[PDB]
Amino acid sequence: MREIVHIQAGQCGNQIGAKFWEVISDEHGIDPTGSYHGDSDLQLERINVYYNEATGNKYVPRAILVDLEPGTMDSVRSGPFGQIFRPDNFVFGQSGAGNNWAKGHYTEGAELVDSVLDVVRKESESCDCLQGFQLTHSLGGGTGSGMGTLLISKIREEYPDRIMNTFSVMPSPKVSDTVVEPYNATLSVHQLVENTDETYCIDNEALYDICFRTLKLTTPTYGDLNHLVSATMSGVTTCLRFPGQLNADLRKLAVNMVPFPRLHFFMPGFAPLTSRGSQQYRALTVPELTQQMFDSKNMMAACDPRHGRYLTVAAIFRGRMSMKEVDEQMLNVQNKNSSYFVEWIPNNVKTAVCDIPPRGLKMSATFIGNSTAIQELFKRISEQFTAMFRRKAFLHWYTGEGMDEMEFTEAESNMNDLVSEYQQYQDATADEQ
Amino acid sequence: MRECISIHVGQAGVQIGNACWELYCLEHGIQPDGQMPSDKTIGGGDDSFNTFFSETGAGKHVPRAVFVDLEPTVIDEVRTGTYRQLFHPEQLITGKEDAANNYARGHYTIGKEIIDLVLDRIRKLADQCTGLQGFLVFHSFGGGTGSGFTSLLMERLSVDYGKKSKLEFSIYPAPQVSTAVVEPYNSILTTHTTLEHSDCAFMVDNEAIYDICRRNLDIERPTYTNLNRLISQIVSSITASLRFDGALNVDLTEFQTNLVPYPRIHFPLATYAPVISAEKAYHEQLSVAEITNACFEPANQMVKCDPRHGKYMACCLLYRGDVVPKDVNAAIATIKTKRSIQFVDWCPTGFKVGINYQPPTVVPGGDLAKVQRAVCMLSNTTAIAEAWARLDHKFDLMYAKRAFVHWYVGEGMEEGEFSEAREDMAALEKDYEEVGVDSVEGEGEEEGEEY
Amino acid sequence: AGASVKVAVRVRPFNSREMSRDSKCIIQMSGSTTTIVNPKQPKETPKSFSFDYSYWSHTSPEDINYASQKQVYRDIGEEMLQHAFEGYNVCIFAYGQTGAGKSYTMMGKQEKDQQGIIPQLCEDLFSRINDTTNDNMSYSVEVSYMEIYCERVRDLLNPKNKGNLRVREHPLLGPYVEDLSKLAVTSYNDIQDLMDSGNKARTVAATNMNETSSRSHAVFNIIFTQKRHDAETNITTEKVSKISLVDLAGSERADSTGAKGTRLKEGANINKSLTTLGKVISALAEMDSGPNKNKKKKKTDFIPYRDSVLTWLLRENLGGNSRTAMVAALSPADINYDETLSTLRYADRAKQIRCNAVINEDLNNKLIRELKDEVTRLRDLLYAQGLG
Ligand SMILES: CC(=O)O[C@H]1C(=O)[C@@]2(C)[C@H]([C@H](OC(=O)c3ccccc3)[C@]3(O)C[C@H](OC(=O)[C@H](O)[C@@H](NC(=O)c4ccccc4)c4ccccc4)C(C)=C1C3(C)C)[C@]1(OC(C)=O)CO[C@@H]1C[C@@H]2O
Ligand SMILES: Nc1nc2c(ncn2[C@@H]2O[C@H](COP(=O)(O)OP(=O)(O)OP(=O)(O)O)[C@@H](O)[C@H]2O)c(=O)[nH]1
Ligand SMILES: Nc1ncnc2c1ncn2[C@@H]1O[C@H](COP(=O)(O)OP(=O)(O)NP(=O)(O)O)[C@@H](O)[C@H]1O
Ligand SMILES: Nc1nc2c(ncn2[C@@H]2O[C@H](COP(=O)(O)OP(=O)(O)O)[C@@H](O)[C@H]2O)c(=O)[nH]1
Ligand SMILES: [Mg+2]
Repeated sequence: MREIVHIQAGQCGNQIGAKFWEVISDEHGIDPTGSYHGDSDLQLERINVYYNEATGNKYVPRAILVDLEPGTMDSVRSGPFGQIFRPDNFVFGQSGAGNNWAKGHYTEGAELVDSVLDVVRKESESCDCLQGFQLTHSLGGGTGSGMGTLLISKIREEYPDRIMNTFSVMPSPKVSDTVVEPYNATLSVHQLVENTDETYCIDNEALYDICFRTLKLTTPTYGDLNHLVSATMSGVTTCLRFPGQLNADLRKLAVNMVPFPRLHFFMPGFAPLTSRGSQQYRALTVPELTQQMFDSKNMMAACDPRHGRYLTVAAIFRGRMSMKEVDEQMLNVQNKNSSYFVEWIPNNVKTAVCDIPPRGLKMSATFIGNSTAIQELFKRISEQFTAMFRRKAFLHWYTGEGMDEMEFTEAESNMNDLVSEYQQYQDATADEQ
Repeated sequence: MRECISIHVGQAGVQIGNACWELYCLEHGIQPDGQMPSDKTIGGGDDSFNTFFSETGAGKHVPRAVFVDLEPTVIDEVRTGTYRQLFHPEQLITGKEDAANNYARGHYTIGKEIIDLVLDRIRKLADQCTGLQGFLVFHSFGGGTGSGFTSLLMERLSVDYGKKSKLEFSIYPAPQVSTAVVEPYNSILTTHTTLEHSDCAFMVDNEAIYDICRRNLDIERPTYTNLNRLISQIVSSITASLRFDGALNVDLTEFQTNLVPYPRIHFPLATYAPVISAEKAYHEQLSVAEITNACFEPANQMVKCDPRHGKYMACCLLYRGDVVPKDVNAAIATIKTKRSIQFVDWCPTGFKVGINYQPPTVVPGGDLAKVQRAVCMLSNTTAIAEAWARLDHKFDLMYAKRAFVHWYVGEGMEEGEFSEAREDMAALEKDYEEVGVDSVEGEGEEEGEEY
Repeated sequence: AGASVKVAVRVRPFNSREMSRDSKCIIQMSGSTTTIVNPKQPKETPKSFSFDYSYWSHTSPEDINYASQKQVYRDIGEEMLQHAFEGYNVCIFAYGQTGAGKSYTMMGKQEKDQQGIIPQLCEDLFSRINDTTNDNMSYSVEVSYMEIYCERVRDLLNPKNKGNLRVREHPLLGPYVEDLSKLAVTSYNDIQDLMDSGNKARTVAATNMNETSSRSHAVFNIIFTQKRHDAETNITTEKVSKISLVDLAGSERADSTGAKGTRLKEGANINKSLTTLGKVISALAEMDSGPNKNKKKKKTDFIPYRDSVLTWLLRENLGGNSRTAMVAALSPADINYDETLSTLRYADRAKQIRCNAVINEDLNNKLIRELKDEVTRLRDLLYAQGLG
């Protein structure tokens, strides 16, 4: 029996986790009080993937909420699904990291990490067959990025053979809510590239673009962003819980999509997405889902895939459908856009189909893409990093907590090396003289 | 007592087994619950045949099946499905992770600790069986448990049993269509085991079945259910000889004798002639000549390969229904008079013929039309190498840069296994190329009378 | 300049257990080619490989084409010591499964008539210097010894609590390890004593093959530095080079060693590290190829160095203006045939040159062919001259 332990660090991680748990509770028909009031029998067939059982037929999610600021904890508990979580799992401190990775990783988080790992170990020892972990957080922030990377390192030390997943919100080109985003993001990438099996790559820019141009929302808020992230986060693990014609475990995705150990940064996406009034003008078919999945504007990483080539992609479909349509459509996508796919992989489209659609839809699909174009994102951060590091713009706050410049140099070098392992396998090969 | 054991490994094997066992239950009149109202209504009979089903004192009939898979979900569907009472409670499910499209994981790491339990039941069935005829192993290339676990199981079965025939039904990767990136690695890796240990391997390709469904059956959007039903019909036609009476009955040993000229060329293609919808069932005669001609058409082959690019080493036709030997003889002669069908000069006979009286049955809710006659053809030819050649090409394109190798070597394998598998496949292709060559140009030395 | 690879494969004699048993030899070698026959398939057709050096130490008292220890040293170690004195890094990799001959190759025996690579290298290093020691030529030698186990670094010499050391990247000096004990040495005896103390601390495991097998790659780093006094008031460091001596663990298969738990984890990590290292060394040789072939290409490409800690720490020695050599040990016993073949498949790396077809016509048929050709030639001569 596969099952996953969920962790959420920082304000962004906590918000996305709250929306995710609301979505999953609705999918499985779990009341906010924890009781079950669903209809289908299949909902309980794999409830253990995300929940533990209590005495009174109540189901407690396997969540571990961590943050150094009690305000987000109070906001989460005073909410629609605040009471669902175990109170003992609300581990937190005071005197937040203050948008400082050094405080989050070396000074303030170093004390709370013991309690966090204690709760994680308690949840892990009761597992039947632990598959992997899922950490939701943001890299450009403070306590979130630092404590997330520290927990990743500790858990990978303790559980080397388990899959690790991280859904990270990075900085963006234009929208930037914090001054010191480059340093934090750089150190976070330095940790993540070394200590993670799969990383999913999202930024606020692409979510806003999706909300405005596709969903046509006049005044989007963080709820809608977290809703989209929850949709893809549920789609990625849909195959663990419900049956299907062709199953897809997390390990299957890891094996198919990671050609080499260091290239495990993915661009997610979700389909269908329509703006209410247009819903009656569209026909829901497999070609439409494929067209919207491979559309560049639907990508959630704000990296144009047309400025690069796909090393691998995965399509997790949900709903009743014909396998011939899926195979033909993916083959057509590979053949038509021949120049946008790496050529030394004969077929670079993993496909899986689950027979249970979402609650309110006849069909749905989740797209994942490992492509070179992601380099661009790293390059942007690198530029900003050097622009702040040549003059030592905001470095004294970091060095005051015990860090040194050599760590910054290491992180910059590691990102530069990663950017290359993506170009190497890009530009079409050629001859010489 | 012509009794065989059906083993199903992997998701593809399990779904194929579901379709097949539906077909056998319909054929023999056994209901899902496992009982047999036919005997109660009539009074008795041998319809509860020992070939697939074992009878107990309470009148219940249990199949001689062994379902195996690492994912709980695929067979947890079966335990909660229509046929929950048909099978034994034991279903041999590892409550652990899947092989993850990894031959090494399915063979070395997780394939252990289950191979014992599986082999123990494969015994409690063999010991219960008497006069065992053979094993029918269902799986699929390109999968983790469908490649590694099947390899380990075939190795252990060869070590233990040895002389019993082990027929293999498997799904090969298609030329264009695929549903995983690491299919070539698994398929090439398992080639050694399916070459050394299996006695005869019947191979199918999903693209060919999709084409047959689209063209002949007028199903614009097929699914795995229809392909599984077609494969089930193939297996039913194969095994119908040792269940029902017939003018000419063909056992498995005769399949091995006729379709295997040499030990390493035991890879015959298969096909089913009267694949036709109910609407097109009319306006057609479906005579013996028509089905015999349709068997040899390149379009109707179940593997995407052209027989016209190679020579036929051997052929075996199994007819079901109202068939009399005059028409099969005439059809064989008519086929022999055609130029496009080339036969190796060293096999002048080139045909095995079997006839059975029991006509094919129709699955309720299916798509095949009810017919009076049918034929299943097996064809050992040299065209199959072409398909293998395509697969070989893909492997090099993924092995030149050692992509996806760290996953395999992290579970127990080394690059030497990859090199050995590639060399073995190249040797097999060379053997297929050599055997298809004509006999020595007439060694007409023109010796003049006495030396 | 770049860095080329010298691949040498050597075969050892029998031991007491093999001599007592009636096992047959299976490795034939000639020139730069090594042929192996399957004991189980007498007609399997022999499999051949080709390397840069092919050493026949199978017959101990041999006098024709005998691969003496000093001969191998003159082939590899002397050239590497000369390159090191020039001020460029040199790396020596050892490979071979347990019972192959790695330890003999890297250490030698105590009678000092058949010495390993390291003793001869140390003796020549100390001698060459003691001679060049003038008034403006100061020399300094230091030694470090570490182990890599499950991608974690450990100090062998230090008796402290064997924790995991951290790996850092100095911007100019490249990768290095923090809190790694570094000691100076004065003679080969001190080096041998330090090596013995370190080897006693190595992580060793018992397998189905042998009760003592290496579970962790090891690195014995020799750092050599030269200070020059020119015709001036200043004494300046001329150059600093490194002689790296590594004991790469051997590859394996789960079938050969069916141990579960920790043993399988160690084997998986060793296989991953060896695959990565093979990738790096072959890719680094790819440079040679391409470069020499055309004459210029620039694009440094990207040689994967961060995929494993072993290749990361050995980055400076492997790449740049340096040299690397690879010595693989072979077992002659028939019973170990597959393992020997595996070593050959690992020894085929770092170039993958073409060994071509290997076959010999029957000697009787050779004589028949030669006699028929001679008869034809002599008959033609006699008929042309009119005497036949
Ligand atoms: C009733 C009906 O037919 O209308 C649809 C609808 O109009 C559309 C536009 C819905 C609608 O979604 C949105 O408007 C939306 C806004 C911001 C961010 C995300 C969504 C819908 O709200 C969303 C809602 O979706 C669901 O019910 C899914 O099960 C969804 N549910 C939740 O996320 C959820 C929300 C609140 C509380 C608990 C769960 C889901 C998706 C993936 C995985 C699990 C669940 C549906 C059917 C509709 C409305 C109501 C208008 C869409 O919803 C999704 C992502 O499934 C947006 O594009 C799709 C396609 C639909 O056509
Ligand atoms: N014809 C047919 N093929 C199937 C079916 N299900 C899966 N397959 C084939 O199986 C291949 C994938 O490998 P599988 O054997 O299914 O993998 P698995 O059995 O789940 O084993 P793991 O990969 O280790 O989980 C695909 O290429 C499919 O074509 C089916 O129901 N019918
Ligand atoms: N050229 C040689 N001449 C004589 N004996 C040799 C020679 N090469 C190796 N040996 C023998 O090899 C043995 C030592 O090496 P051996 O123990 O086989 O390697 P190993 O240590 O087991 N492999 P590893 O543990 O991975 O380093 C001794 O018995 C030596 O006599
Ligand atoms: N999607 C989403 N992103 C958020 C939300 N709140 C903050 N962020 C992002 O997170 C970044 C700030 O990180 P923060 O949460 O303060 O890190 P922390 O203080 O360590 O927990 C900003 O750049 C925002 O883009 C939210 O509700 N939804
Ligand atoms: Mg499976």
